[PDB]
Amino acid sequence: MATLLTTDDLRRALVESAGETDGTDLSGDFLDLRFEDIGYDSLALMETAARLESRYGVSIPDDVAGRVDTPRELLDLINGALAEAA
Repeated sequence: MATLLTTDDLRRALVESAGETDGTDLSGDFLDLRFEDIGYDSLALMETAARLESRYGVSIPDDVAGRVDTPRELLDLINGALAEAA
């Protein structure tokens, strides 16, 4: 199958932008925790997304990235992107 990001991959990028260079661990069901509820700013969200984007080869526009209220959506986007990438 296409190599999709796991929740560990997602979480790693997530944690590091979440605060002061690794700020919020998100060890638990972070997909069910909305960014607003985890003290997340969408700038950190952009920073997180762009890292994954540039590292694995996906494209998530500003309007779309700053519109993924839940982390499962970010991985959903990357799922649809990476699985359809060769």
